[PDB]
Amino acid sequence: MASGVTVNDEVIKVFNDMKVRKSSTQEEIKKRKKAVLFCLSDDKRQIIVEEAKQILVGDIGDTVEDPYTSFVKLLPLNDCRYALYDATYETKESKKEDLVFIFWAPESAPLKSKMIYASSKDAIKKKFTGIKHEWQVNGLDDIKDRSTLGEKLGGNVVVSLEGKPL
Amino acid sequence: MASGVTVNDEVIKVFNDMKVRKSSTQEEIKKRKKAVLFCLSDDKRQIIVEEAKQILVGDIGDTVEDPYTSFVKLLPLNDCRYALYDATYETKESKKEDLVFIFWAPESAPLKSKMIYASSKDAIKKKFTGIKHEWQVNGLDDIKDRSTLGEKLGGNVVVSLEGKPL
Amino acid sequence: DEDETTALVCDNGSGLVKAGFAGDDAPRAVFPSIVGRPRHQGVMVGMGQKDSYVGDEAQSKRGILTLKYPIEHGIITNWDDMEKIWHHTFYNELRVAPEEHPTLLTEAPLNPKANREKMTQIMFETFNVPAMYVAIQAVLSLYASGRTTGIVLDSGDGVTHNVPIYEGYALPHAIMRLDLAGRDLTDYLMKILTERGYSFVTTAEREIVRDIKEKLCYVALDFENEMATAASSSSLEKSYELPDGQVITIGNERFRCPETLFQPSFIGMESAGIHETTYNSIMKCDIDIRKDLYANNVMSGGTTMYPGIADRMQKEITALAPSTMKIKIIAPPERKYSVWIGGSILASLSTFQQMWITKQEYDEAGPSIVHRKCF
Repeated sequence: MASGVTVNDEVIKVFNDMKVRKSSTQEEIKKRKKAVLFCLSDDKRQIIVEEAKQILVGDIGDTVEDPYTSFVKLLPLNDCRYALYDATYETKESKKEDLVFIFWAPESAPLKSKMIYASSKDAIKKKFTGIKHEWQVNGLDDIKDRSTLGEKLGGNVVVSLEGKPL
Repeated sequence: MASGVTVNDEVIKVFNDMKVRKSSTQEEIKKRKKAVLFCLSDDKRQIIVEEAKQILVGDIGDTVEDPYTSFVKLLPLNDCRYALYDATYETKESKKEDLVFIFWAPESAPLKSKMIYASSKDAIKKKFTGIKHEWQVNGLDDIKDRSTLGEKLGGNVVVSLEGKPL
Repeated sequence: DEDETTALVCDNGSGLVKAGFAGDDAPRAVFPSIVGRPRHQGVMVGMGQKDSYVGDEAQSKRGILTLKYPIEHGIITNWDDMEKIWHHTFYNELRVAPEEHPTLLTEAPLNPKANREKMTQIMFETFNVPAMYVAIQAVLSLYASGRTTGIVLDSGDGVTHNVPIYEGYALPHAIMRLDLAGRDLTDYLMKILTERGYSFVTTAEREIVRDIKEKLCYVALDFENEMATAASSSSLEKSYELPDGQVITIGNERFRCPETLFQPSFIGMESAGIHETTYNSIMKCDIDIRKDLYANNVMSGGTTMYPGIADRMQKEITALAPSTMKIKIIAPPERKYSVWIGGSILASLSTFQQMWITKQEYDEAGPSIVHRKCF
């Protein structure tokens, strides 16, 4: 009957904690999510969050190059998802820390994941606020490094993205 | 708390030796202060005295060719300071022996030093009352020339200054 | 305990907002001071969690919004949408809670008495900010230049302001404004790119015309020389390129655009040039201080980024001023942000002991606190 799907505010509880800043000398470092994935249920009436890996700002010391270049090595090539990224780009003119919304829909991902995540895409885009940019991305090769992410934020202010000079 | 640095009465001890004279036969020759330096304390709260060559009226016999010329071989090339002077100058109709306030702020010096120091101008200028002239000093190469120690008083001296012809 | 105590900085002078944290020399956000809201339904069907779209969101959402700048010239002409600019600045651009974090704000030059008090009001009554200060914008760049006394020019976006200052006080008999700047120079730039047949109209092209204004436009030192030097070159016409791969050509427009700020007669006002307005402002200051204003002309603001503009200003003002006296102009590297940078440095100072503009004291002293928590 064309019911659609709905976002439960569990997706918004993690968005709020991710979005807003707190104490700089610890809680910006390890109480901010830098990446998260949001997923359709098996029921398919709702969008949820699951174990689909969240990583913080400090975890560059514990493990990775940066959190989002770890996240693109963990994206499902055969399913469509939403993601969220707090993208840090740096220059002398501005230190831009923008929150970005991501619709992930691989060429290899199935048509009846696609059409469901695509029709509910702009319900979640109205629930989030203090997002600056959005990506519609359709395979690993559209997301495979920071330099290909910086193009879709655009301007000329992205002289560096995620601590890596471009 | 969005609020400029506060000066307290430690600076009024060093300016006692300026604000009043004594008898010229001995006491002025050991107790008239001719040049002294002040700095921002790097706890970032007050302007203190910088105890690096407090110059008087004895020392002029031993080594100090001009009082300020010995002080211009301390003053930092690319950082801001405050100073005082007791200017000895002969005019057409009076010998003047008058107190001067110096803002030292080199043209190339950091904005983040300049702004804190420059906004303290009001605070120090209230406390050092009994000054009659103000030297804006924009670097070394705006005060290494002996004449502009008269021009920055209003120039109208036109006889002698510091024991040198003017 | 110890934490890098993130005191907040916001600045607006002529319709360009700058924001960041106390100690940043580079802004965290810069946006044009426009708010938009729906003409009927929202940007996507039904209501959102907001249906008010500020700056970048107003600029990128054509066909749907009615819009205002709360600062249509050099004065704030609305407060009830200026509230929503600050709200979006704190909670969406900077992404902080101002509830517990002190704020440095700037008063825009040549604004009525009550403008800093209505600013003080909204910060304590609506945002609940624990302690704050409203500085005059111009003095922060005067102090960053290395002056306590002198004359400051803004030429940010929607006005050029001319502000003589003596020992931190701006002279109320001699302050001046010229209501042409970097805003209307973008529109004059497309009014002359019309001569090449570029039918520009959209916000998506105003993006590209802004990018020509920043990356391609320069002031002439001698307008006849720069025309002759261009005509005697084998290149004067040059391509710029749009992000989608399409190409547009610009030539002498690069200096025909800036020049009408040195004579508003070319865009067709009666008004005198920025150098003339600077010396008219100096001439209306007191005779015992005019001498030092000659040497202390601080160029701040977004439109001071054109090459040749300070160099031209010194060459122009030496024809106006009696040539016994000597002229000196100063245009910083970060001249684009200089007033907010001096604000960020003021924001970081903790010595509140002779201020006391706080959410205790506000409730005794009222909106007018700002005039009884200063000397």
